[PDB]
Amino acid sequence: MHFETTKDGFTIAIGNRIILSHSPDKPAFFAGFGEERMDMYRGNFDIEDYVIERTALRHAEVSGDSVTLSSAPGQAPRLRLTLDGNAIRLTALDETINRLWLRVVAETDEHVWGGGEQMSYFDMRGRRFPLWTSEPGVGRDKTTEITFKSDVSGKAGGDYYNTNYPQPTWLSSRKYALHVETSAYSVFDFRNGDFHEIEIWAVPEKIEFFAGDSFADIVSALSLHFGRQPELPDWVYNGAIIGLKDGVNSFARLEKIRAAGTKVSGLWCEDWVGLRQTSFGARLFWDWQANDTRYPHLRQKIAELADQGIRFLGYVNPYLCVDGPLFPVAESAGYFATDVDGKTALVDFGEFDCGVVDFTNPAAADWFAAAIIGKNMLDFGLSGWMADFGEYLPIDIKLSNGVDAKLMHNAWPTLWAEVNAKGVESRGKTGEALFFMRAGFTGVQAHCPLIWGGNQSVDFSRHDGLVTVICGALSSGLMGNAYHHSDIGGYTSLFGNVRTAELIMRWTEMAAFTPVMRTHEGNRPRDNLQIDQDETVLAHFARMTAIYVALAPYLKSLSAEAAKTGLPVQRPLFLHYENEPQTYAVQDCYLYGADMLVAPVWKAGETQRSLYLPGHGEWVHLWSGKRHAGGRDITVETPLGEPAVFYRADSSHHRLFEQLR
Amino acid sequence: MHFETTKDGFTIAIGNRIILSHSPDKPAFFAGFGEERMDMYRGNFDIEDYVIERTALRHAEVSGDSVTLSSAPGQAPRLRLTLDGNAIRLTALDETINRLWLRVVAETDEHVWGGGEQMSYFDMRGRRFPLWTSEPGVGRDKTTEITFKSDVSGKAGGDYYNTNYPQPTWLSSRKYALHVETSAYSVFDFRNGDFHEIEIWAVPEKIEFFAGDSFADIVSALSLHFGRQPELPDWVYNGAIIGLKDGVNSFARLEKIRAAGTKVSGLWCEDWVGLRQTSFGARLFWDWQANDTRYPHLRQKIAELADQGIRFLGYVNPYLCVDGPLFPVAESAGYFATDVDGKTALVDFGEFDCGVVDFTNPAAADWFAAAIIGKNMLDFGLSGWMADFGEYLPIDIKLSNGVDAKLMHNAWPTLWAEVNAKGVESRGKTGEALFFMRAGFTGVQAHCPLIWGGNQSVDFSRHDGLVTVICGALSSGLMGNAYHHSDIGGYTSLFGNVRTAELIMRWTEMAAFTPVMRTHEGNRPRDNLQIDQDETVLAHFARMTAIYVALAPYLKSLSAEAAKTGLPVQRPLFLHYENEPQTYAVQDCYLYGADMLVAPVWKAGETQRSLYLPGHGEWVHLWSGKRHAGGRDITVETPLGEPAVFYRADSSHHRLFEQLRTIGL
Ligand SMILES: O=S(=O)(O)C[C@H]1O[C@H](OC[C@H](O)CO)[C@H](O)[C@@H](O)[C@@H]1O
Ligand SMILES: O=S(=O)(O)C[C@H]1O[C@H](OC[C@H](O)CO)[C@H](O)[C@@H](O)[C@@H]1O
Repeated sequence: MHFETTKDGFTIAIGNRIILSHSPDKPAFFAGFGEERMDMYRGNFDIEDYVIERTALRHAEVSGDSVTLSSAPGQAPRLRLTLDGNAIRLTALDETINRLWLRVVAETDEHVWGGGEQMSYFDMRGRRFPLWTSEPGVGRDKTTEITFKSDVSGKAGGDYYNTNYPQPTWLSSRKYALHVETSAYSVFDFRNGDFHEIEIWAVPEKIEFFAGDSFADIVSALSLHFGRQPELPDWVYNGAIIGLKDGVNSFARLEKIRAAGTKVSGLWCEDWVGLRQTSFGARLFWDWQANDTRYPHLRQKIAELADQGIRFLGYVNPYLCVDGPLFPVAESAGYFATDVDGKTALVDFGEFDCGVVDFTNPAAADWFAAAIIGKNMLDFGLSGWMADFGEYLPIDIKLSNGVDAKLMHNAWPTLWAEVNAKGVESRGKTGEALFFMRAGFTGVQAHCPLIWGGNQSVDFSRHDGLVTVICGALSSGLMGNAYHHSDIGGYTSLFGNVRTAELIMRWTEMAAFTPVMRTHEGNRPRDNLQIDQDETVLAHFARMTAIYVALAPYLKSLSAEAAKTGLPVQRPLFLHYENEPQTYAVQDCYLYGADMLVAPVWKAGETQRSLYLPGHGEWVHLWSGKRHAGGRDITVETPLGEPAVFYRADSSHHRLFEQLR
Repeated sequence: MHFETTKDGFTIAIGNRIILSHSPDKPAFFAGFGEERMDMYRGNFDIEDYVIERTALRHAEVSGDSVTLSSAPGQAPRLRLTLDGNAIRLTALDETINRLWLRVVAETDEHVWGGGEQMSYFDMRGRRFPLWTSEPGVGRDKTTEITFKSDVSGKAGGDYYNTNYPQPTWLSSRKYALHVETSAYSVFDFRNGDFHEIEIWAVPEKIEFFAGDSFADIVSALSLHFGRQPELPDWVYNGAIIGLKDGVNSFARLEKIRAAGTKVSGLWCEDWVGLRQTSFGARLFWDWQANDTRYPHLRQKIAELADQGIRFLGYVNPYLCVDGPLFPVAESAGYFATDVDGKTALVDFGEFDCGVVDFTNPAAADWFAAAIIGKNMLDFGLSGWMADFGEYLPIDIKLSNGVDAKLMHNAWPTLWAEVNAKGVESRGKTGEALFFMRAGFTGVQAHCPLIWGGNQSVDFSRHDGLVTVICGALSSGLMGNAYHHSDIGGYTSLFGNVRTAELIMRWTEMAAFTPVMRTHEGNRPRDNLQIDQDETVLAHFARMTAIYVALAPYLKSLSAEAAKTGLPVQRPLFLHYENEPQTYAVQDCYLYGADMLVAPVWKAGETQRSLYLPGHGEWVHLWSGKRHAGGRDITVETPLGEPAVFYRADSSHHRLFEQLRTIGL
């Protein structure tokens, strides 16, 4: 990075690219003080700042590699910048600053991607994105009835920026990435043509920069910095993970699914710990051991399924319910986050109370890894699980390490990911055991082998349906999470919103061209269509699993590529077509590796799909063999069973693709 | 008021009452800079500030009655304070400031009222109130389906703080009032226990203070400062103003209403200019002269009704539609507000586009007063009218006086009020012509003789129904508007929300204990029940008009009191019961003068009403004659016809009140 003087002040650049521009009249930094409200209701945050001071740091004193910044000439310095390689280090000289604003130079036509896993907008330009892990919202669009009803009944509607996995990292179309090293609340403000504004409710230790001649190279460098995932385990390629939460009846339903020719890698029973009925629906009993009442011979059933080549997966989250036998064990060992009066802090998760296992206490972290992940899950015979939640830390609780909950809230998913990874490592099962997370922050990449898109509504809505999965895959992919998947058919059934046959089949069509096909009965299983309950849906499902298994050699090559280069399995078109401006904001299509293009149908009643075909080569339609020229919009027939999928005519895997026809 | 120095800085007090407290660690003033967005859609504003600087003025140099304020010691001074009498004068020393924050000292249990005409919250403590005249919203509550559908279809839902009539004036339970002399956007922030914060998108010329031993005396002093209204004209006391927009059929409907025994002071036909029927509702043709197609005999019908003791009222607003014959007259004379390129600025009202008559051009203001108010209305025989709108000035339009639309937006209702008042004065009809306004700002009090509560939903909802009228009366009353009323049965019918018989009758019951009973067919007349269309509603309406006419001598005494002392007809209980803390936040009951207490039923299906009865005396239930002791909660039967109304047993008007029981029976 190059410091350079100008007429009125200075610039900081990486290569040809000016990043920071300071002058008294156009300052780069503003500093001040706020009093926030962050009220939590069931993982939804009502956040409002009261800004008491915001003051431009107009005056810069340069002393070599250090810049000292003050409000005005003669006034006491408030902030120090140090250029240290690819990083701007920041030191608060005024202890009272808890609000910092930083402007980075922007061009009018610049795109910015990342922000963690964004569900609504892939290109974030033109909008503001707070970065605070939470419930992402049901509906997530104030103009829909579902969002309105979620807001009225539970403050649960959310909005376009809410995510289980925020990250204060962006990739710019100017070919640099920026990372802020903080766990504090922060906002990316992309509303202004001439600058991006970062708000941080802290002075971060540093801001780190990555540059390169291609987007691919910057993503490689980001994945190396956050850490890469192991290759997918070989057993995943055997077919779909069937999600059932029907107790002993799960096994009879698995048999019916297999009898239709379905390729099955795994049975995933999140109710392995038993059910809890609430007004939300069929929830789980949060006590992390096999429930002999619900699954009386589970250890034997796991060994029986293993002899048929089918793994078994469960469910765990980092909270313990008050009415479970593990709660008093953990409370006696002092493993819970505490309230102001030193008592176990109880959080309302929705008509039941749970303690938060305090992962800042190393003994609590070690216990959860060894006793629950190790003994109760891996030694019991689980090959994997949903590793759920991580986003419910309220800011009014006290943690063993003495760090404010305001700073630990965003750190929680990364701590939770590490507990899972340590338990896996302790059994030598890294790269074989498959846990998947919906929550995240900086560093989850190093610990979690597979992200899932959390809870979608059971619909085709713009802001909470099928299409939001693709946005989540593309964003989280640029942040160095190579492997993304979703619940086939979505999760959230509320206010009479229920699945259709068409929704399940369209969702299956996308999932077959992702790393993992997994189903989910959802929050209200008996109110919603399941893959086994309609002959047409089941036959469609079986066929798509056969297509997934036939594509295994191609997916295995993409997983190898992800381990060697960091590039995600689901790629935005601009990553391989930099000179084509039409590819830069596309968020409902992805490149499945370099060689396939996928354009999922995300609306009810569509028989056709229009998409931009990139490049100067030919693309082959997977189902017909018909060739199409790159560099134009095209329309193809997409009846049920035949998603808009194309491969490069020059693909080394052409013989494999020709077979899936 | 006096400066007093302390260890670290200074205080400003009126008597025993600290108002401003400054120290470097706890400053009173913050200054900076913002870039606002204020996008208008049919009078609804989407407002968002981008605050670029907010900087505490930590350093004060005190020099007699004057203080100079800077960010820090040694830095260039930014603001000057001078105490001149009851006022703090402010001078910007830095030309770049367009944002000023001022903290005034508060106690944890302090109440604050005013803010103009507030429709949701009378006691504003605990919440923030932006002060920008607009459409007040349909539903005005983000948890209702009406608000949701209004937001989705037209960004039209609004919220608790939206009002046709904001005013940067408050009365404190600490017995002072504060007035900010500005027309800029401002916010009253009452969210903090220890201070009130005022935000202003300008440096105001001054902040004025009023202090007294009683709330009544502070209201008197505020009314003297803004200006008082004439007494109600004698003809109002003859009964209800019947609102009809049914053309020639209006007269046959008036006859059926009169045949039921209804006491009628006036026929109000807003469609006197013609009905613009759309798929969306029954709007008016915005060209301000009698329409010979709609009312072919209007001049003769006015003289016929006058011989029967019935006045005629119309409708006017300060905009002209492009397809009307007055538009070209005004365009040719240069009487319209202009866009950036100097062309006539057209504003979208929904189904039609209109020009804004530029009242900052004196010739345009004089033309409107002489040609429209004078010739087309008063000389045509109108005794009064709805003087509508005033809140739709967009901030991207250019005005003849060269003042930014950002400062003229809030001033518009007061300029519009003045045009109406000048036209009335030009015919010597001040105190006789009755025009009524929904929009307002500082000074509307001096010009407008009667406020109306604007458009309510046709419902009992908390944030847009019958109960919001009472909140509007109490707030606007403390601001020196002595006379308030509402459309009987509300206005806004959208999304299948339609009137019930019960809604009309409950609304009528309240209106009979207000200065003016007036009906309105609303935006969708044929979808909604009207007072003449149900035998039970009509009979109930006739009886309440007889009650109103019998109460005239009492209302006349309250109007005399309003002209002499400034006190509003509809008073908050705390104004006459200062030592009773239960009276301070009550906003669904009012004192109708000192001697009557009114507790309207504002919910469907209620047969009973509970209220706090104040004082150490006895109250008489109007309908039964049964006495009730002051100083406790009471529950009375409130069947249709018998609102919870009480009078003081010791009232000099007891003989009049005793008589209402028998009209009643
Ligand atoms: O019902 S439980 O809580 O026991 C289990 C579920 O927990 C998460 O969803 C819960 C919602 O976030 C509630 O607001 C997962 O996303 C889902 O797959 C899983 O079934
Ligand atoms: O239909 S018109 O617009 O020509 C006349 C009406 O104008 C106002 O209401 C209009 C709303 O504010 C629209 O948003 C008055 O309040 C109402 O009484 C009157 O009937």
